[PDB]
Amino acid sequence: SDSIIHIGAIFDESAKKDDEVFRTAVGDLNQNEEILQTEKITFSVTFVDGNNPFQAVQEACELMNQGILALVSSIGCTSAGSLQSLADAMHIPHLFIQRSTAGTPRSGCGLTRSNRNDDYTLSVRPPVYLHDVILRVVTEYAWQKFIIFYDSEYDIRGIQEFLDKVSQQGMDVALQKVENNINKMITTLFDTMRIEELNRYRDTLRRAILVMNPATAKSFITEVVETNLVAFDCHWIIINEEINDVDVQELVRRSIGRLTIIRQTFPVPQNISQRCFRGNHRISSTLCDPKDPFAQNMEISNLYIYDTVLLLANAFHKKLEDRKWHSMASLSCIRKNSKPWQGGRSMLETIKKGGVSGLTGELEFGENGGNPNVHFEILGTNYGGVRKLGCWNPVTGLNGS
Amino acid sequence: KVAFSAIRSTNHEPSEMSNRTMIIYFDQVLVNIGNNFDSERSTFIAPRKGIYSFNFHVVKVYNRQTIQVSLMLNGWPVISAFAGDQDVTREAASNGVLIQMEKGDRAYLKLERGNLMGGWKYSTFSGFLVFPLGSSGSAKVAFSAIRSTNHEPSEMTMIIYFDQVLVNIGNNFDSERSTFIAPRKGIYSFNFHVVKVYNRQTIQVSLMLNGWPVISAFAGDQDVTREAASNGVLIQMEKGDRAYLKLERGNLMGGWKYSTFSGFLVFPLSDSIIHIGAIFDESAKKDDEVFRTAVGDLNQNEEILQTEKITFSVTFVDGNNPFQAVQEACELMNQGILALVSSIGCTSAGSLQSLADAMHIPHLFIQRSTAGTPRSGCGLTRSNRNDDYTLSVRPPVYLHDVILRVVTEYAWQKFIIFYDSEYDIRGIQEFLDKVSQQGMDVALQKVENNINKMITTLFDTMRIEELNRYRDTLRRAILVMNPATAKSFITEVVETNLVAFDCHWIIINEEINDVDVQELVRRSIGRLTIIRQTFPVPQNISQRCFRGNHRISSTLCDPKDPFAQNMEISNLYIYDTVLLLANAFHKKLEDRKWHSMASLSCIRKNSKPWQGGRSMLETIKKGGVSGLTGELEFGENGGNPNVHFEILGTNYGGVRKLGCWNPVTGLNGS
Ligand SMILES: [Ca+2]
Ligand SMILES: [Ca+2]
Repeated sequence: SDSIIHIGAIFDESAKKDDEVFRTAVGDLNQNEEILQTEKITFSVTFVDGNNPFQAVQEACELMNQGILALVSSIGCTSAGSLQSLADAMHIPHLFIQRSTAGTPRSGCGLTRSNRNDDYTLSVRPPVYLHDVILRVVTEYAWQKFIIFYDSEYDIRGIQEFLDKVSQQGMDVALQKVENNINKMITTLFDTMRIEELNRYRDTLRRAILVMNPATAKSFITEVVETNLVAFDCHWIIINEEINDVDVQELVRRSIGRLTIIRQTFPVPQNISQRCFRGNHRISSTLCDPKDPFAQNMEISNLYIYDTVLLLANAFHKKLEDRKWHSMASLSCIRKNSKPWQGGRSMLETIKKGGVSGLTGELEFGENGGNPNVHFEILGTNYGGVRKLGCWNPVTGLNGS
Repeated sequence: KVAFSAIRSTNHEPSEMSNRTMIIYFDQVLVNIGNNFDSERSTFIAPRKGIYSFNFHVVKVYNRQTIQVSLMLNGWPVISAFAGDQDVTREAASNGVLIQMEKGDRAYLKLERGNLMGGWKYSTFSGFLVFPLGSSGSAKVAFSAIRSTNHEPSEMTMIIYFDQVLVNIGNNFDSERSTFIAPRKGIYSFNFHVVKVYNRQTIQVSLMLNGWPVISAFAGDQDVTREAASNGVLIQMEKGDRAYLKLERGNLMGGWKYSTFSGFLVFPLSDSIIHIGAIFDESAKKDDEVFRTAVGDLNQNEEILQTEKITFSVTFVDGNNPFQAVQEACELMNQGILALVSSIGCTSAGSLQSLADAMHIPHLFIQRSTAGTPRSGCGLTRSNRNDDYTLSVRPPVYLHDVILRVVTEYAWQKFIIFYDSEYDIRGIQEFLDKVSQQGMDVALQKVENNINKMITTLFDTMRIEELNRYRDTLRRAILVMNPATAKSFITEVVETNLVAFDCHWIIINEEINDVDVQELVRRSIGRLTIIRQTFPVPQNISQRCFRGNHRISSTLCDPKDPFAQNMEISNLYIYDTVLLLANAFHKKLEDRKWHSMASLSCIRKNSKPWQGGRSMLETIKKGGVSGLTGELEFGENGGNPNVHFEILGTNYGGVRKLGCWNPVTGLNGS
């Protein structure tokens, strides 16, 4: 058929959970009699190879031909720019949820905003503040010498500013990529390196920062511990937006010195019953029950996807309620003659000025089209068990020790 | 009044359907009186009983395979024609005949043998009603005879015999004597096609009018399997005048099967074969100039593409806009191209690479860096299960290997790396790993594009003890930046006494021209080492502007020329890329294995790839040319392996060559 409210979605082939949660969000909203009271949300989803930006563009174009009010994407940077540039050309509001590769910490995409042109892409996840946070924490601990370990997917441009600053303060900072198989890495090491090197190496590991996905960190921590490359006096920091409660418990278990864990956190209500509601809106218990295996295994992008669907629904609702609806249009991509959606500008403005309370806390956009809200918690344990040391956000800064 | 005329107006390859049905298609219809010709099916449906005339000319472009074209009447072949020469530019399968047709009878051309890879531009198919039957007029005279057998001649120097008579309205053609006797005064038309199977002898066939030759035709030259002596004419004949074919020269050993002889009473009394597309960043004006110069140079070269001119289409795009790149690339593919050349940054490379792979268009990618910043790898994901149509024309980025090797030679243990604001530090991630592994003390700093406020800020901001630490650190530095920023940066630090005579700085960038090098040395006051890419170019300044018989515009090869001295590296690669393609097309054409370009459609999940793409890609990929960069060629992984770096130095108190580096032999010299 053909509904009044139609949205498109492009997901990486790895984003099965994004798709499930996207559909759950639509489902939840359709049960909500207070939002879109006489209109059901319909959607079209396409999975693409996120390393294939033409396929992303191709499939996105097909959705626009069907006719959509907005495009939700959950993809890496490789295809983001193609989609962003398409969205701008077609005036289709584009809600972009950045996914990182293999749980590696995020680094900025560097999506070139449109100066003379209007930018139709909204960045749903907050800016990457990893470099700011890690610097602040390192400064608090008065470190002067330490090693930064990063996994094989991480984009070190994410810490270029960090490296500049530590150098400027005269610190001694080593860099090493950690191969995805730790066992052969460390075995190789002992064979390859001689004694005096390993002694130098051991000393260097007394203070380290891990910029990697928790799975690789787990294996890495264990292997160094078991091989006596660290000792009780060591202090390691792990930083990643995405480290779930199960990962945190396991990291602590595996470590034998002091460990500091820095991860993103989401303001979620007290009284476990009200966790699954936002006002009159009921959220599927599978997403909000933190005893649920799904909930404990959700990727961060999954939470943002829920709030994105939530945000759009409220945007459409307000537009409908105000009796200022502009219909979707069937667009054509590869036609240098083809025109943009005449409804796009007003829809974009409405979505852009929208705000909802969801699983991530507050989702909204600033004047620059990006979500400003983000919070980091800082966990610790000296061994001999984990507790909250402090919190960080980009406006108030560090709180606690 | 019934007549039709159709031509092939494009060089484009046959459709999937044409390959399956084998029916030769003609896209442009000049005449269609009565609309009895179905342009979609390329078939003529006879509207009434009568004698009809058909003529066809099927052109075989740079094809090695022999072809057989037959005129079909309701699924049965009437006349056939061959164009199986094995080393010829363009050859035609031509023949004609007069046949009787009933209402609803279907006439069309079928490709009984071979294929039309190279396309069949200029091929023609026309026909008309000579006169109807049943509807009466002594002005109805026509005959048509063919040789249906391979049998040797009957003790033939003599008259060419035709055993099978298809048409004989008026019974004026004596089949036994193969002679036409004009029944009345009028203008008569004659056409003949005599097929002479290579009997190691040339033949001359003449149309005779009362023992006198009117028109003549020749065959039997070359080693072509089946060749025809064809010609036609309109002549006035009187009653009892005799027209026939005589074999004036040679013999017909091997038979003359498929030979035709017909005649009747008239009344009684653009788009080129070689097209490439190009996508350039808006900043790439010099790439465009040099691209066009290369095409120009090749078109003057009589030894390459000797009978074919290269044409092209160029589009400029915002290289930070990958959709526009894809959009404009798609438009080029719709026009129809054999290859896509790009000169663009990494931002749009992946979109173009992925498009190329989808459409099977060979894609020759020339990486451009931003603002002369040193290159870092794009990280273009090669296709594993899929075939990768993108060829990387510039060599791999070896900056990290080279800088490490040089640093190792100087026994540095402590130094600072300076990089400009466009540089992608992933380029040195491996370098940083290794120096850390060897226990070195390495600082990193980005250099803002305005040095003056950077250093001024510094002195204000930093206190004494920091600046002393900072001064010490600058005694050994590496600059990973464009030369313009480096120039300004070197001067400002020198003038502000942040370095001294004992310092040693290294500058590394593929792209640093001779003017830049001289200026850097001038500005520096300690030891300076400059590492840049170099291109093996001949001695004797005269031979610099030639590669064999190929002449290069002096503006590119004269190193006193301002252009030459100002060329970006990408400019050189663009020249060699055009050069390489031309040789690839040449070899493919010469070998008579051409496959035509196709008009493709992008955003159509149904749309198919170019069927010619695989063979073209393989040919280009295995190509190699000598050009401005030295040798351009591709390895098994689809990338250019050739690269050379020179290492220049001066201790102050003037620059000289310290050594050379390449990735196979390694470092040479000190
Ligand atoms: Ca423990
Ligand atoms: Ca000097």
